Amino acid sequence: STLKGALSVKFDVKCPADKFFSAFVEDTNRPFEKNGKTEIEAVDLVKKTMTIQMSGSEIQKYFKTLKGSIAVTPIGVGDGSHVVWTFHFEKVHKDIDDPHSIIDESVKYFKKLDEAILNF
Amino acid sequence: STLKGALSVKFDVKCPADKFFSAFVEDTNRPFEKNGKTEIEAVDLVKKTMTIQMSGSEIQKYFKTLKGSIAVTPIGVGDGSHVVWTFHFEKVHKDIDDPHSIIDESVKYFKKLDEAILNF
Repeated sequence: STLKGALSVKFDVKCPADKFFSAFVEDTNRPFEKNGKTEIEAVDLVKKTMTIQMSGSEIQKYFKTLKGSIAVTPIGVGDGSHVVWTFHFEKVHKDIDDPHSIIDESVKYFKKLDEAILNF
Repeated sequence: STLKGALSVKFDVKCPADKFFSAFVEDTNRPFEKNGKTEIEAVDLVKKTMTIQMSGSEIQKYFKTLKGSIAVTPIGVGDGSHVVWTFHFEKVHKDIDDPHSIIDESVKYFKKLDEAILNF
């Protein structure tokens, strides 16, 4: 297919994994755009994994289907967490860019989430 | 009402709160009895609160409605957690005892949950 693909980023956060992952799961109660909808397709609160389907009038200008999967794992003990965040997508048509901009924005979102819960 | 009431216990566990609460939410995927059904009525992954309705052949010999509510709160900074566990119920008839045996069993369940996941 020229339309289906995925893009994934791995980066580290200061927060312990269970706290970071729970905070994220809870924050998905807020749609990511005005007209948006987020549906949990898979979730494991012990493995700290989740896949969500995201939709909305804006995101669908670019992707017929957008899913996001997270996996959060402890680095050590009081050392913070590794985060893997993956977009799985089908583009509207083949000249849509891979979601580099949006995934960089997802990283910023996650880093702000980390700072929010670390300092609260 | 002669049938409606609640019974609540507060006790401490050694697990940190997010890890403990998440392990519990995840464990509700297993029914609590062979013919049991658990439904999540409310859940907050940041406040570490949840209400579940429990039904099944056994339960409904005693209660028309049995719900259970947890709140998990940090004691300090690695010092473990306070757990409040409440049964809200309507008895099948006025002569049914308040769920003392049942709740003491919940407490045992929760302390074994604590040891299981602390040591993993």
